[PDB]
Parts: sequence; structure tokens; C-alpha cells
Amino acid sequence: EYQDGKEFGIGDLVWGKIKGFSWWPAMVVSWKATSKRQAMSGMRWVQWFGDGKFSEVSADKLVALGLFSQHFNLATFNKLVSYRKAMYHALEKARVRAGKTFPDSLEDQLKPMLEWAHGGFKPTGIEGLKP
Ligand SMILES: CC[C@@H](CO)NCCN[C@@H](CC)CO
Repeated sequence: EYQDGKEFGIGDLVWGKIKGFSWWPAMVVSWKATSKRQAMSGMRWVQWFGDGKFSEVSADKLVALGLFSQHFNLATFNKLVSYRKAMYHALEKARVRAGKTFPDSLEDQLKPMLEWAHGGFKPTGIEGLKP
């Protein structure tokens, strides 16, 4: 599955861009997770953080979550609680994968995770976000 010459494999944390939305964090999943169909060549099933829905998205409309500063939308973050919730769930997954720990509102748990992400996911850097 996903042998089409494009990047992103199962478990990869990504930003996904679907028409009419900010870049949104997601995880690349197997089509078997979706209960739908195999993805067309050149596409990936992703599951969006925050709402848990599945979309078939072109691999060219995906970027690594680790490219964080570049794709994080501060306006969307300020405007939408659903986006903030998505960030939390996405960064929590990132955090556990990287072996990272932080020292309790949504915005308060989020604060150091966001700082971590925005700052480059130190000390591991983005290699720590790998599945
Ligand atoms: C319209 C409902 C809102 C709240 O979850 N969706 C947030 C955006 N996430 C969708 C688009 C990336 C994925 O369904």
C-alpha cells in the first residue's frame, strides 16, 4: 500500500490541505482503517486530528507536521476551538512519539506543546515525530 513514488507512509503526522480550510493536522492511515476503498495512486488516506474523519488526499497536498511554523495558522488557531483541539491531539501524538515530556485548561496544556512544536521540536527535531 502506498507504493507510488510519492512520500508519506502509514502513521506519518502531516498537515493536510483540503479546499476551503487552513492546513489541518492529520495522520496518514491505511485504507483498511477507513472502511472505504483503496486510495487512488498518488493519494493517501488521512485521518484528521480533532474530528477523526477520513479524507483521501493527494500526496502533493500533504506536508510533514514537523514543518510546523510554516503551516501553523495563528489566525485559525485564535478563531477556532476545533483547530486548537486538533493541535492538542496532534502534538500529543507527536510528543509521545518524540519521548518528550512537559510539566490544566486546554490552552494551558497546549502552551508548552505549541512552544515545543513552533521551536522546532527540540531536542529530537522532526525525526522524533516518525511512527
Ligand atoms: C466542520 C466541522 C469542523 C469541526 O471539526 N471541522 C474542522 C476541520 N476539519 C475538517 C477539514 C480539514 C476535517 O473534517
